[PDB]
Amino acid sequence: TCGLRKYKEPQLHSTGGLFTDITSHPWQAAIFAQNRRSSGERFLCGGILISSCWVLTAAHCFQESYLPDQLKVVLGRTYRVKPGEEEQTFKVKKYIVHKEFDDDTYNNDIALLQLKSDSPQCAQESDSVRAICLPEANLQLPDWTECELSGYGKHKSSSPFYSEQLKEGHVRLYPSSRCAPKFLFNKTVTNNMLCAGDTRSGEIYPNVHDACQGDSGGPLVCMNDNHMTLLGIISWGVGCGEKDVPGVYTKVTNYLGWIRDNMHL
Ligand SMILES: *C[C@@](*)(O)[C@H](CCCNC(N)=[NH2+])NC(=O)CNC(=O)[C@@H](N)CCC(=O)O
Repeated sequence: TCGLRKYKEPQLHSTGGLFTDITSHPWQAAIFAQNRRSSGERFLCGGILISSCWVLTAAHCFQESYLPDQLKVVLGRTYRVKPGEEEQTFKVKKYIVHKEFDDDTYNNDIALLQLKSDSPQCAQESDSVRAICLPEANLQLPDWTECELSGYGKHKSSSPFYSEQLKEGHVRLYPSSRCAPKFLFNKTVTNNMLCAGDTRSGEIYPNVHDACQGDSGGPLVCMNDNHMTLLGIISWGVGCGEKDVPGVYTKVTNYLGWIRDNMHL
């Protein structure tokens, strides 16, 4: 029953963006770290629940080499920092950062998190917690297809604050011809990357829907065969919501092999 969700209508707001209930994105996860000693818990990234005890994310979310006990993963929370009514918190048993992750070019920006629970069933499905469907390796959706993204990250590139509530963004798959350095300010684009951005330009709002800092590891889901299918993991981008500049994402179909292995099967 992956890819299902009781979609509720997002509240639009000031920036022209959207705020939404966790029910519309049950696969979304919030990862926190605790560098030890004491003194707070910092928001690290977002994550995607692919199965009851596994979570996908961006390799670059792990700058400071953390230890499993430090990392905490909460699911089923709408507000980044308030405790959710049906939230579910777990702890990392072990996390895997893609061996060939290039900090310089964000290539292979992908990492797994094995949860830890006293039962072979960690996350318990509910209207607020539910896995996303992994695409088959043959899945290549048509250019310009409409997808979605979610996260609790920043709203504008230059903002010291992360979002206080779950964001919902609407973007479209850019064609390959438009996903090159020439468009991404001469920045490097690889075969493991995929561009997606909001094409609704001009309108009142200066910024278009897009993921920003703090969203990394979050999903880029597109409906396929009546089920939300995971298509990319929020990796990088030059700025945030700049009109006509697509966001770069990790091409999940390139990593089904890597996942299948590092994930116990
Ligand atoms: C780590 C992760 O949360 C962020 C997500 C930003 C997503 N951006 C877009 N447009 N969807 N990932 C990174 O920050 C990876 N590094 C970068 O994106 C740098 N290019 C940041 C430079 C800048 O802020 O302009």
